[PDB]
Amino acid sequence: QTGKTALAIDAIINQRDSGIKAIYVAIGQKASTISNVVRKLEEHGALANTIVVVATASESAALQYLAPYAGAAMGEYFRDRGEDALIIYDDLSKQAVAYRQISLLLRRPPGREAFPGDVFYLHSRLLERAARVNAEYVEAFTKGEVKGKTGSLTALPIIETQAGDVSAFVPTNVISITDGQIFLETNLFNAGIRPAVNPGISVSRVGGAAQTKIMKKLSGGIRTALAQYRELAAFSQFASDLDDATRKQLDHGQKVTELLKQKQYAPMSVAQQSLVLFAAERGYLADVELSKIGSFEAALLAYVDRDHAPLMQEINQTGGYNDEIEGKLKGILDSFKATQSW
Amino acid sequence: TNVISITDGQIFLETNLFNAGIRPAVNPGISVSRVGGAAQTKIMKKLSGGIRTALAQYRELAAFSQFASDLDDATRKQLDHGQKVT
Amino acid sequence: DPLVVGQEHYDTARGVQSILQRYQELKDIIAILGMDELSEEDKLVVARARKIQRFLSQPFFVAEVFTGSPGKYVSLKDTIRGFKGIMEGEYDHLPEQAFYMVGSIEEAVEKAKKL
Amino acid sequence: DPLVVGQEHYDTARGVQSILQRYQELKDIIAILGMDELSEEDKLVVARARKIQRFLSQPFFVAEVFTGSPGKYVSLKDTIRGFKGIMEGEYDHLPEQAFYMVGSIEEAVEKAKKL
Amino acid sequence: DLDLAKASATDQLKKAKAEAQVIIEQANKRRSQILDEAKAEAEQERTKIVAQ
Amino acid sequence: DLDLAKASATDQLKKAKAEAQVIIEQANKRRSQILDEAKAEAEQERTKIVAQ
Amino acid sequence: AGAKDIRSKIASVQNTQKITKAMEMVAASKMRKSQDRMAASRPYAETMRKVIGHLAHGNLEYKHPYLEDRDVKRVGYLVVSTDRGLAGGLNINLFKKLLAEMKTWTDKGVQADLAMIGSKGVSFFNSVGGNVVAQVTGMGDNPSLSELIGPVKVMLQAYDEGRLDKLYIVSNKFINTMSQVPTISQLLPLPASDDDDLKHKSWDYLYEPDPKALLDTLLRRYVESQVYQGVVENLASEQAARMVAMKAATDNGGSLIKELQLVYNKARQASITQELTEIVSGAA
Ligand SMILES: Nc1ncnc2c1ncn2[C@@H]1O[C@H](COP(=O)(O)OP(=O)(O)OP(=O)(O)O)[C@@H](O)[C@H]1O
Ligand SMILES: [Mg+2]
Repeated sequence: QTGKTALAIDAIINQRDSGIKAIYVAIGQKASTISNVVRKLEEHGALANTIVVVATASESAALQYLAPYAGAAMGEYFRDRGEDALIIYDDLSKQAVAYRQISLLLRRPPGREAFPGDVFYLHSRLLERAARVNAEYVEAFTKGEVKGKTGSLTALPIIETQAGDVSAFVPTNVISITDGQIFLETNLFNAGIRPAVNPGISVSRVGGAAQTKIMKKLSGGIRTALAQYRELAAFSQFASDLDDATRKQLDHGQKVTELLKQKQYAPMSVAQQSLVLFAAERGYLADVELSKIGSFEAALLAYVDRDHAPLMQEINQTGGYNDEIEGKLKGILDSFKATQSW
Repeated sequence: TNVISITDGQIFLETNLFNAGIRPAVNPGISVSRVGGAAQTKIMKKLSGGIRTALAQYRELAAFSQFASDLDDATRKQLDHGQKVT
Repeated sequence: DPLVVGQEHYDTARGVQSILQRYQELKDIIAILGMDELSEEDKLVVARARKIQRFLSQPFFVAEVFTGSPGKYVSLKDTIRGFKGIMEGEYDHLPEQAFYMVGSIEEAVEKAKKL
Repeated sequence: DPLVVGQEHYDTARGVQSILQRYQELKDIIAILGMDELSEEDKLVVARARKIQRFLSQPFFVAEVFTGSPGKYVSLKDTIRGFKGIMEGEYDHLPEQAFYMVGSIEEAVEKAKKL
Repeated sequence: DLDLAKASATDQLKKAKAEAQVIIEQANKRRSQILDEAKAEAEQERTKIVAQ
Repeated sequence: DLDLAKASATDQLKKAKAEAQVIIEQANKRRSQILDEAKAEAEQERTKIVAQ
Repeated sequence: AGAKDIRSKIASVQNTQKITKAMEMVAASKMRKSQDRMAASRPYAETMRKVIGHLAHGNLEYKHPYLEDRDVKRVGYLVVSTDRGLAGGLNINLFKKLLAEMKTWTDKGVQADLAMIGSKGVSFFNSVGGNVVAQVTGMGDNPSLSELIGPVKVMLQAYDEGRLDKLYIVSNKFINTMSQVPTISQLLPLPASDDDDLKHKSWDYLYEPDPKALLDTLLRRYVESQVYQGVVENLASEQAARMVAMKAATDNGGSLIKELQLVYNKARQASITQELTEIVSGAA
């Protein structure tokens, strides 16, 4: 109950116009939850872009154990053609529990935490199928029907921890396999930081090579600054005197923390994200009082969509960044913050 | 636990001491010899009792070392002695 | 050890270890009681330790894709001179952030001027 | 969820959740140092959170054989109005005991008159 | 001074009067934007539901 | 004279800013009504078609 | 991670407890040193009070603004507070007692303002937004009268020129080691009860240059001595309140360590019991 599924179905919903095909694999969930998810995907335009693969909690352990592999085989059809697919494996840990049931019923020797020893080979052979293949591999597979196109399969597995304890056997295996993790945690979620992404223990091992240049330029500063703000906020917590570098840091970090909260089912385009991050990096938030920062962002997106939509089209299509882009964004922030009201 | 139970004594080496620079790193008060002074020459036996009690006094005073400016001089002498033996 | 590294390098490394060890104990006092409860000498060690902690950072020119910033190489000779300089007074006046992911000590002054 | 409950209920529940979370974050400070070391806003979070914890209590009709005092049925309109009023601070002049085991917020103010 | 006090009195009146009108006019631009968006998407919704 | 004029400016600006907010509230009330009525009309078409 | 970190957490609390156990003794020693300083100051002031008694209530009876009765249209306070934390609620208790009287004159429509000693009072009353006219901070231990001449002279200047009609000192009093009380007492006009004599002012003093300059300067020195003594007695009360606060912090830390240890022994035992169930189960 920290928003694990919410993040992944919003990542599906947002692909509705990106051209990336989607697969959602539901392992061991109750069937009425899969009704509700499909009903949200159909309330947006997302379901017509999506495949849904189900093994509910009633179905046999063999069906649950195979369900991730069946989903990957569907995603590989798009990957070997030169099309992009995004596959979500909801609760890989329920796949491991089904695999443990199978192994103990077959009387195979229990290893640690009673899982079989091969359980690493279960998840690692699954997840290494998600790959980007070079154009030559596509041409060979398609026998020359498709030429010059690179296909990709992107996997977003989900793991549930029992108490933040990452040391359990199934979490330690999947953390070893993947190209990064996003940690969602209960203390942030109860504090109202939603999405509850912990900036410190989350990391992407691909990093900036995945971003558009505008986001790459703005976002690189954000995550490591925000982590040190949390250390600084701990060290500061009883000291009456702050030096102004520290006092500035102890404010900027609160306003960035407030800025990254976002409502469910409300995805933002690249230009909309870039504009709001530009307001934080180039200091335009600094005087605005913190609860107004939420209204400041809403009013800024509204203002820019009526008055400056040609730039939003330029940034969304290109992802480009230049001195004239910095100049036009500066002019928009200067103009918004003078003319409008939060 | 087995070898602690079998042996006659323990020399505990500690990493904090080794980091702080007490490079022989022997931690007193947790190290022990159950043979003790029977092992030891007359001169060493006579002199070493001073070290043993000085470092005992040093450990309790080390908590006051942060604010040892406002102390009884007897204590200030003991603290400046525990440090120099250490 | 001094028989390879020589005494110059050996003394510099043992010094840095002793300061960071001391600061790890001091950091426990601060978090609950606050920093005013320290001796002014323990405050000074907390300062110069917290600088040395940042000065050990260095951007790599295999990590520019993550950082966005130019990677740095340092000679051993320049490394030793830099840590001696934080252990003594020469850089007591620079902020902590003026060390972070800098490179040589000779350019930590420049980030302080930028900071 | 705001769509099914609507916003006033959703905002009240998330406010209660945020104040009570922050009270958990302060309790480890309070446990060692005591409350006097808190900031004057942190003291106000505690002073509200403790009232909220009491107002969550309720007399049940099936529990009369244990508590003796008569059971209460509380409308959803009265519950969101009560917690929203406490978090707005309308009731920061009442003692904590006023909120314990009272059906509705009106019953708290009548209990407060007799403490 | 008997003249700078006059000049500043008209200077503030001019600036304040223009901004008060600009604020309220663009509140009407926001209102008509919100109404235009709602009035459009009501059919964008219905035309999805009958296709469903 | 100068002091009175500067205070009169700040009244006029602040009053216009507040009036803009209630202007926007009423557009949201219209928007939320128009979209809810769109959903509640559309469902009564879909159910009618599928019952047919 | 009971096998890993609960073990260290105990060590951090144990170390914190050993430190606060030491701070209780530091405070109890500074309380003794301040207590000696407190007693030395009483004889200078008590001698000066005897002199102004002799000239004020002597058979020829003089008139002076700081001494004479005046009706009230503005009321003033000066307030002492710590520059360091801990020390329990000592400051806040005094500040809310001050706000109670400051509200009482405000209900009478009587304007009030404050002079300030110590940065805690500076911060609280800026947070209230009560008018603060003068400040001094950073005395620590061994405060000096020289600092305090500033704050009194501008309050004196306010009182004599009518801008103030009453002046009070707001401070805690060191009743004994175990108990201290927040109090407010009057400085201007001179509140002290009359007294009477024969030998004094019968064997009357030769005055140089004159008895008026010697009444003016003498009153100026007396009210200065009154607020120096209040500063010292509040400082003794700070060390007493910190000594007690460190007793609670030491007992609270000692109460937590034992609960962390019962929690650890459960984890220590449970993990042994699990891993032997695994080893025996794996020997199928
Ligand atoms: N960004 C968000 N803002 C506000 N609420 C959210 C957000 N994301 C998720 N929630 C809420 O959090 C709750 C749980 O979300 P979700 O069901 O995705 O969590 P989960 O970790 O998948 O739970 P489970 O472990 O049961 O699968 C839901 O009520 C959802 O509405
Ligand atoms: Mg879920």
